[PDB]
Amino acid sequence: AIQKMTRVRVVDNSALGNSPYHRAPRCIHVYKKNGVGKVGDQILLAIKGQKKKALIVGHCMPGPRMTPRFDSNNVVLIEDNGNPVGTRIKTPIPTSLRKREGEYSKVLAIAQNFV
Amino acid sequence: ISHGRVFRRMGLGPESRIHLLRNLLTGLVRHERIEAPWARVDEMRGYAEKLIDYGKLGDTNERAMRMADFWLTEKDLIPKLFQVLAPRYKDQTGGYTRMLQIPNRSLDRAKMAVIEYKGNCLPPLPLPRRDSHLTLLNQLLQGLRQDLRQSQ
Amino acid sequence: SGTWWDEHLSEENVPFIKQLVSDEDKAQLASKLCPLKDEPWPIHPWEPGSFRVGLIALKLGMMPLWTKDGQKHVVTLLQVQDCHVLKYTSKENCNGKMATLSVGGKTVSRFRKATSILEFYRELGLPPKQTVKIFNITDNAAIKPGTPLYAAHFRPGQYVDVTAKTIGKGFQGVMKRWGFKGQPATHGQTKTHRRPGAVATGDIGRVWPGTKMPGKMGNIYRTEYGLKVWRINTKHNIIYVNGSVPGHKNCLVKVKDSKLPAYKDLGKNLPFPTYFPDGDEEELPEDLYDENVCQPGAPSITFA
Amino acid sequence: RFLSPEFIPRRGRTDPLKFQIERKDMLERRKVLHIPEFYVGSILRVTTADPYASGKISQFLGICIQRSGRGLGATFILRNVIEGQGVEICFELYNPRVQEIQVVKLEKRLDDSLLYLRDALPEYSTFDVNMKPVVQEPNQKVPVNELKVKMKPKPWSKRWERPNFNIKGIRFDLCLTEQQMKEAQKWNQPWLEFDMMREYDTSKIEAAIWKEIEASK
Amino acid sequence: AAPKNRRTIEVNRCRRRNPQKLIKVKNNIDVCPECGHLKQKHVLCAYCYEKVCKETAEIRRQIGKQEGGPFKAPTIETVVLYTGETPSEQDQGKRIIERDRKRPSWFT
RNA sequence: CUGAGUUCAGACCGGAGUAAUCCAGGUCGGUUUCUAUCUACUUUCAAAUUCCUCCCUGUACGAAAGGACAAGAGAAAUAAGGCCUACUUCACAAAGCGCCUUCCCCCGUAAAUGAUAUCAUCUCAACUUAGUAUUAUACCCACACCCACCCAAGAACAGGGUU
RNA sequence: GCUACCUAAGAACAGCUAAAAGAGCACACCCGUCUAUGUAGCAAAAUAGUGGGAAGAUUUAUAGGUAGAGGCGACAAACCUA
Ligand SMILES: [Mg+2]
Ligand SMILES: [Mg+2]
Ligand SMILES: [Mg+2]
Ligand SMILES: [Mg+2]
Ligand SMILES: [Mg+2]
Ligand SMILES: [Mg+2]
Ligand SMILES: [Mg+2]
Ligand SMILES: [Mg+2]
Ligand SMILES: [Mg+2]
Ligand SMILES: [Mg+2]
Ligand SMILES: [Mg+2]
Ligand SMILES: [Mg+2]
Ligand SMILES: [Mg+2]
Ligand SMILES: [Mg+2]
Ligand SMILES: [Mg+2]
Ligand SMILES: [Mg+2]
Ligand SMILES: [Zn+2]
Repeated sequence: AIQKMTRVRVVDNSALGNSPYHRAPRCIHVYKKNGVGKVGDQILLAIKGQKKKALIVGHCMPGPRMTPRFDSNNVVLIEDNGNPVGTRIKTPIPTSLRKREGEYSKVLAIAQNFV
Repeated sequence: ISHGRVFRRMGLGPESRIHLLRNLLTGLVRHERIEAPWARVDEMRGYAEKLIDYGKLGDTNERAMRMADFWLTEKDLIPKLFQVLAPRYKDQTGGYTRMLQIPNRSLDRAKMAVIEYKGNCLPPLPLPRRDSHLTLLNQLLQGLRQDLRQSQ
Repeated sequence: SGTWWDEHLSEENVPFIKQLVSDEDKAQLASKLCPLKDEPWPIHPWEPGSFRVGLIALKLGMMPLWTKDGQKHVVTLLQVQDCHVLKYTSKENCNGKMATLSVGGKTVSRFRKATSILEFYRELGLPPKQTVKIFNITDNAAIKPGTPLYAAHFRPGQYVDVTAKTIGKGFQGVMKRWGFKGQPATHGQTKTHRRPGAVATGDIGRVWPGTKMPGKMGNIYRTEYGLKVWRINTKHNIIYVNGSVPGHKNCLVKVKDSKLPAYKDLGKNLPFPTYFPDGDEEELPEDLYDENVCQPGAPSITFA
Repeated sequence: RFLSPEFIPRRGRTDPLKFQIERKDMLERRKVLHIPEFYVGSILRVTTADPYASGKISQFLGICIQRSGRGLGATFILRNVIEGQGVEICFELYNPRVQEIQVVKLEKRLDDSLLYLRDALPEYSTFDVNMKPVVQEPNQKVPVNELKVKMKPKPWSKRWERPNFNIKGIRFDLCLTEQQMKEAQKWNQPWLEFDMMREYDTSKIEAAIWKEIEASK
Repeated sequence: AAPKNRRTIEVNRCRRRNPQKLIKVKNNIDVCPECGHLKQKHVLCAYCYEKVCKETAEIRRQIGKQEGGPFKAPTIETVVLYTGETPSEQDQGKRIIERDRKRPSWFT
């Protein structure tokens, strides 16, 4: 569960995510009617003094049984149009995204590992 | 809500509850018959049977010894448990204690109960007894029982 | 003076009486196993608009169930225990819209029942039952009293409504009873944490009827609508119903067909009056499954 | 003789028949899919079909860290560090999508729960995905790994130093001071051990389970 | 929050003479067959129990006398013998308690 | 229940005043207690809304750009009512962060036939359809002893079980 | 005999760091920052936690002095038997 003002780990090849900064990227907003964000939920970050859209790919909070649980809250940066900012995802990505409603094909394509 | 809560809240808290029950149990092992408030007696009863079971488990057993050492504050009672109480009940698998309600306490009008270990040396309690077989109702039913067994 | 059954009985008479009454109950139950062999009430074919009798079941508990698509559904187990039709009332006699069947479930002690109830059951020739519930039926769905009811009355794929008394939470405050937000912990808030705020408005010098206030919650009848029957166990008389039914485990629930307009006329394939095992046409297996249900003993499912 | 944890019911007011029904169902599933003997210390590889893909086969290897739940719904969490990222998956034993369960290494740790591995160094939670299984001889007691794990700095997911957790598999000496030890000991509850009405004797129960299991076979 | 008005004796009588407030008659009372004093059913007869307790106290006084000081609980069974009684085969190897009075009828 | 202001007992700044002191100016600090007598009320219940995605369909429409409505399907969020198989807080149980269920319409107008006013005219003309009208159905419903004991019932009382 | 100040002759201040002090941490002791409790209370000002000081312009026992048009005051119109 990712809410407003949740510190977040960017799992991406993108320069914006990986570049050193004094503060960790923080969730500005969750694009869901309830504030709570899960896997496949688009969020808005404060990263490097700019507002940027991101997609959640795993989190610490437990979910359904067979679904994986990650030790860190993991996001992938996306532009307003919907394409990913970064080229590659090294961190393993759950396969539950495929069936979920939304634009997940781009992210799965650039992903290398699935858990 | 207290659905499926099996232990009473007594004393000054959980530890105090254990200590209160321990004292009642020590009293019971020594005296073989104890007057106390009904609820406290009812709470202690379970522990009384469990203690006899650990007594049966053996003198040599270290686990049973540790339990006996805890529950019996007076140490002289620990031999008694292993060598007197446990051999007494070797035949039966349970029902070591007998609990009966007693007229309310004078001072505070508390519901009271007597608890004893069965087969004690002490004078027998005025236990409630079911009606004699020779009563009118019992005679009629004995007639019925006879008729049924004759039918078969 | 107050009297109970075994007050005046001897030491040896108590076990004898217990045995005698238990055996009579067993005999009476066993007597009613063949309703069709006894003179039945006429059996009519199912018609649109017709409503059949339901059952009284005991809530055993819950277990998971899986489907071929891979989705997990939790189910509640309802065991049918000594469920008999007790009474029939005509529409004119009931002074109501429909004919009624009183149906009882879960046999109980004769010693703990009132004389009136005991007399009624004596006339029936059945041991007394814990709960009696009334089912509104059409005339063509009438069943002779004394007729046993079984879990196979319901069939997988059918939707049912379940009614029971909810778990009683006793006297509860507004937060647990009505989900009131309460007041903050710190920043003052002297004695206001869980209290109801403003109960009413200033202008009205009173409190409206039916305002949400602290009181007794639970221990009232509620109905769960549109629960799917996933599985029947004919041997133990178990109904597997989708999701959760009201009440604690080992309580008695009233199970009837769904009243929801979607499932209005889906009673075509169901046994109309009831299921009669003594009929013995196509003897049902131990377990009846829905098509989607992953049966135990089936091979591991692959999503192809 | 090893009995699977789920077979033994938690105490309550549940009708015994409910357990009988659930047990028979469990036993049919066991006939189809062999569920091997494993403990919390044990390393397992689970083969599963995923509904999200078109019947593709997924293997996941990791150390079991928790066995919980009873009956058909029984689960086990197994944990592994995959390319820097620590992942736990909670597998249902009687889920029909579970193709195969393999015990790569069979062992017990000092503690019944290994949730403290979350706060331990990553090395203890990292296992090779392609490790070959080690076979135990038919007649031998299951080995116990007396491994004490080193820990990360003090802020932890749970206060493991507290006696309620009763953790015997952490080098507490390294990461904690004696002051912190005595602070933790204030929560001791010494009486709790000797409370003999809280004890649940699963002797007769297990015997009845075993009768039903041998009947099923 | 203070009363706005004095409550009358009429209203007060209605409150305090309500059946709810009244003492309920007890139907548990029966004659104890042993002594003839009244006992509540479900409860041990007060008189009979007092008698038993008096005797128990006397025996306990004797037990304490024979033991001598604290922490002297015997590791053998105990038996109580009155005047004109000798230990039996069963009573042999048991602690003997001597009483100066005769056997009670109820004591067996 | 609680900020601030009126608003002050202490203090300073700017201005006024011989001063004491003042400001209709600014800033810091600063105590309202209540055991409910009466009225009223304390599970009316059994009817849920909405968004998004897909189909239609990339259709009708339009020169293109763009881009529907009905009907249907799937996913959610909230609300109301429940529940504990799992997960999580925990452990004979209570909970949510978990799971389950959720049913009718609204009336403004759009039209036929047809007089006053032999055409026409939807009619505070008689009238005819959309129009649905009073929704309805669901739930509840038998009553020992009121020793005692137990309880998933409960403040007490009451209720369920004791074969 | 409270309190403000003074006079006479007294008493108290663990432990640790310190070139060594109206120094620091910190007991006892003195005070009363903030919160909660209490509000006919344990109490006509308290309790619990948290705080400020704690070799000194320190704290404190005893006896004496200053008296209302007045005393006394590190001025708060403070204190001078609620
Ligand atoms: Mg209780
Ligand atoms: Mg108390
Ligand atoms: Mg709150
Ligand atoms: Mg408070
Ligand atoms: Mg206050
Ligand atoms: Mg946490
Ligand atoms: Mg302040
Ligand atoms: Mg009753
Ligand atoms: Mg001097
Ligand atoms: Mg010093
Ligand atoms: Mg200093
Ligand atoms: Mg200092
Ligand atoms: Mg001064
Ligand atoms: Mg001044
Ligand atoms: Mg002033
Ligand atoms: Mg004065
Ligand atoms: Zn008597």
